[PDB]
Amino acid sequence: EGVFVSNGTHWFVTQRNFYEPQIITTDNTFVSGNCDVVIGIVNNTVYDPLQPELDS
Amino acid sequence: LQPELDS
Amino acid sequence: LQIPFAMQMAYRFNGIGVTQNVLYENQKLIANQFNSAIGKIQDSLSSTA
Ligand SMILES: *[C@@H]1O[C@H](CO)[C@@H](O[C@@H]2O[C@H](CO)[C@@H](O)[C@H](O)[C@H]2NC(C)=O)[C@H](O)[C@H]1NC(C)=O
Ligand SMILES: *[C@@H]1O[C@H](CO)[C@@H](O[C@@H]2O[C@H](CO)[C@@H](O)[C@H](O)[C@H]2NC(C)=O)[C@H](O)[C@H]1NC(C)=O
Ligand SMILES: *[C@@H]1O[C@H](CO)[C@@H](O)[C@H](O)[C@H]1NC(C)=O
Repeated sequence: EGVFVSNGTHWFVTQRNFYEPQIITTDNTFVSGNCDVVIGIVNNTVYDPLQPELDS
Repeated sequence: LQPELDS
Repeated sequence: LQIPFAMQMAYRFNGIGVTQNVLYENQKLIANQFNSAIGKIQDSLSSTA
Protein backbone atom coordinates (compact mmCIF):
# COMPACT_ATOMS: atom_id res chain seq x y z
CA GLU A 1 0.00 0.00 0.00
CA GLY A 2 1.25 3.54 -0.67
CA VAL A 3 4.49 4.93 -2.13
CA PHE A 4 8.26 4.86 -1.61
CA VAL A 5 9.80 8.24 -0.69
CA SER A 6 13.17 9.58 0.45
CA ASN A 7 14.22 12.48 2.69
CA GLY A 8 17.69 12.39 0.98
CA THR A 9 19.58 10.35 3.63
CA HIS A 10 16.90 7.63 4.16
CA TRP A 11 14.05 5.75 2.39
CA PHE A 12 10.51 5.19 3.71
CA VAL A 13 7.07 4.03 2.60
CA THR A 14 3.96 6.20 3.21
CA GLN A 15 0.23 5.98 2.49
CA ARG A 16 -0.71 8.14 -0.56
CA ASN A 17 -2.93 10.93 0.89
CA PHE A 18 -1.26 11.82 4.25
CA TYR A 19 2.52 11.84 4.88
CA GLU A 20 3.41 9.15 7.43
CA PRO A 21 6.96 7.78 6.96
CA GLN A 22 7.39 4.14 7.93
CA ILE A 23 10.52 1.94 7.72
CA ILE A 24 10.45 -0.33 4.66
CA THR A 25 10.07 -4.03 5.56
CA THR A 26 8.93 -7.46 4.36
CA ASP A 27 5.58 -6.49 6.07
CA ASN A 28 4.73 -3.38 3.97
CA THR A 29 6.26 -4.65 0.65
CA PHE A 30 5.80 -7.51 -1.84
CA VAL A 31 8.44 -8.98 -4.22
CA SER A 32 8.17 -9.61 -7.95
CA GLY A 33 11.29 -11.02 -9.66
CA ASN A 34 14.86 -9.77 -10.19
CA CYS A 35 15.98 -6.09 -10.45
CA ASP A 36 16.90 -5.94 -14.17
CA VAL A 37 13.51 -5.28 -15.89
CA VAL A 38 12.11 -2.36 -13.83
CA ILE A 39 12.75 1.19 -15.15
CA GLY A 40 13.76 3.66 -12.37
CA ILE A 41 14.36 1.13 -9.51
CA VAL A 42 16.92 2.07 -6.74
CA ASN A 43 19.04 0.13 -4.19
CA ASN A 44 18.21 0.17 -0.46
CA THR A 45 17.88 -2.18 2.53
CA VAL A 46 14.43 -3.69 3.09
CA TYR A 47 14.23 -4.84 6.72
CA ASP A 48 13.05 -8.38 7.70
CA PRO A 49 11.77 -8.58 11.33
CA LEU A 50 12.04 -12.36 12.00
CA GLN A 51 15.89 -12.68 12.04
CA PRO A 52 16.69 -11.33 15.61
CA GLU A 53 13.74 -13.42 16.97
CA LEU A 54 15.12 -16.71 15.55
CA ASP A 55 18.44 -15.51 17.11
CA SER A 56 16.79 -15.10 20.59
CA LEU B 1 8.55 -20.10 8.97
CA GLN B 2 8.74 -23.93 8.45
CA PRO B 3 12.51 -24.16 7.51
CA GLU B 4 13.55 -21.68 10.28
CA LEU B 5 13.05 -24.28 13.09
CA ASP B 6 16.69 -25.27 12.34
CA SER B 7 17.41 -22.58 15.04
CA LEU C 1 0.45 16.94 -6.83
CA GLN C 2 3.23 16.00 -9.29
CA ILE C 3 3.95 12.26 -9.70
CA PRO C 4 6.05 10.41 -12.36
CA PHE C 5 3.70 9.20 -15.11
CA ALA C 6 4.63 5.49 -14.95
CA MET C 7 3.72 5.66 -11.21
CA GLN C 8 0.31 7.18 -12.00
CA MET C 9 -0.28 4.20 -14.32
CA ALA C 10 0.62 1.78 -11.50
CA TYR C 11 -2.20 3.38 -9.46
CA ARG C 12 -4.64 3.10 -12.45
CA PHE C 13 -3.78 -0.63 -12.77
CA ASN C 14 -4.24 -1.10 -9.01
CA GLY C 15 -7.76 0.42 -9.43
CA ILE C 16 -8.79 -2.47 -11.80
CA GLY C 17 -7.45 -5.32 -9.61
CA VAL C 18 -4.23 -5.87 -11.64
CA THR C 19 -1.26 -5.92 -9.24
CA GLN C 20 1.09 -3.01 -9.98
CA ASN C 21 4.21 -5.09 -10.81
CA VAL C 22 2.33 -6.24 -13.95
CA LEU C 23 2.83 -2.68 -15.30
CA TYR C 24 6.58 -2.34 -14.59
CA GLU C 25 7.44 -5.82 -15.87
CA ASN C 26 5.62 -4.83 -19.14
CA GLN C 27 6.19 -1.02 -19.18
CA LYS C 28 7.79 -0.72 -22.66
CA LEU C 29 5.17 -3.08 -24.17
CA ILE C 30 2.25 -1.11 -22.60
CA ALA C 31 3.81 2.16 -23.79
CA ASN C 32 4.04 0.76 -27.36
CA GLN C 33 0.41 -0.47 -27.36
CA PHE C 34 -0.79 2.99 -26.22
CA ASN C 35 1.46 4.81 -28.73
CA SER C 36 0.11 2.54 -31.53
CA ALA C 37 -3.56 2.97 -30.50
CA ILE C 38 -3.15 6.78 -30.66
CA GLY C 39 -1.86 6.40 -34.27
CA LYS C 40 -5.00 4.40 -35.26
CA ILE C 41 -7.23 7.25 -34.01
CA GLN C 42 -5.58 9.67 -36.47
CA ASP C 43 -6.04 7.25 -39.40
CA SER C 44 -9.65 6.46 -38.36
CA LEU C 45 -10.55 10.18 -38.15
CA SER C 46 -8.61 11.02 -41.38
CA SER C 47 -10.44 8.31 -43.41
CA THR C 48 -13.91 8.04 -41.84
CA ALA C 49 -15.96 11.23 -42.47
C1 LIG D 1 15.80 11.31 7.25
O1 LIG D 1 15.10 10.56 8.30
C2 LIG D 1 16.01 10.01 9.34
C3 LIG D 1 15.21 9.25 10.40
O2 LIG D 1 14.26 10.13 11.00
C4 LIG D 1 16.81 11.15 9.95
O3 LIG D 1 17.83 10.56 10.82
C5 LIG D 1 17.72 11.03 12.20
O4 LIG D 1 18.15 12.42 12.25
C6 LIG D 1 17.97 13.04 13.59
C7 LIG D 1 18.34 14.52 13.47
O5 LIG D 1 17.51 15.13 12.46
C8 LIG D 1 18.84 12.26 14.59
O6 LIG D 1 18.56 12.74 15.92
C9 LIG D 1 18.52 10.76 14.56
O7 LIG D 1 19.45 10.07 15.44
C10 LIG D 1 18.61 10.19 13.13
N1 LIG D 1 18.17 8.79 13.12
C11 LIG D 1 18.66 7.89 12.27
C12 LIG D 1 18.00 6.51 12.29
O8 LIG D 1 19.59 8.15 11.51
C13 LIG D 1 17.53 12.01 8.92
O9 LIG D 1 18.15 13.14 9.59
C14 LIG D 1 16.53 12.51 7.88
N2 LIG D 1 17.22 13.29 6.85
C15 LIG D 1 16.76 14.43 6.37
C16 LIG D 1 17.68 15.17 5.39
O10 LIG D 1 15.67 14.89 6.72
C1 LIG E 1 22.70 -1.74 -6.88
O1 LIG E 1 23.63 -2.73 -6.34
C2 LIG E 1 24.24 -3.61 -7.36
C3 LIG E 1 25.15 -4.63 -6.66
O2 LIG E 1 24.35 -5.39 -5.73
C4 LIG E 1 25.01 -2.73 -8.35
O3 LIG E 1 25.52 -3.57 -9.45
C5 LIG E 1 26.94 -3.43 -9.77
O4 LIG E 1 27.24 -2.04 -10.11
C6 LIG E 1 28.64 -1.76 -10.50
C7 LIG E 1 28.76 -0.25 -10.79
O5 LIG E 1 27.76 0.15 -11.75
C8 LIG E 1 29.01 -2.65 -11.70
O6 LIG E 1 30.43 -2.53 -11.96
C9 LIG E 1 28.72 -4.13 -11.42
O7 LIG E 1 29.00 -4.90 -12.62
C10 LIG E 1 27.26 -4.31 -10.99
N1 LIG E 1 26.97 -5.71 -10.67
C11 LIG E 1 25.88 -6.33 -11.13
C12 LIG E 1 25.55 -7.69 -10.50
O8 LIG E 1 25.16 -5.83 -12.00
C13 LIG E 1 24.07 -1.69 -8.99
O9 LIG E 1 24.80 -0.85 -9.91
C14 LIG E 1 23.40 -0.83 -7.91
N2 LIG E 1 22.44 0.08 -8.53
C15 LIG E 1 22.63 1.39 -8.59
C16 LIG E 1 21.62 2.19 -9.42
O10 LIG E 1 23.57 1.94 -8.01
C1 LIG F 1 15.13 10.90 -15.91
O1 LIG F 1 15.21 11.54 -17.23
C2 LIG F 1 16.55 12.04 -17.60
C3 LIG F 1 16.44 12.67 -18.99
O2 LIG F 1 15.36 13.63 -18.97
C4 LIG F 1 17.56 10.89 -17.53
O3 LIG F 1 18.89 11.43 -17.68
C5 LIG F 1 17.51 10.16 -16.19
O4 LIG F 1 18.43 9.03 -16.23
C6 LIG F 1 16.09 9.69 -15.86
N1 LIG F 1 16.07 9.09 -14.52
C7 LIG F 1 15.28 8.08 -14.19
C8 LIG F 1 15.30 7.65 -12.72
O5 LIG F 1 14.55 7.53 -15.02
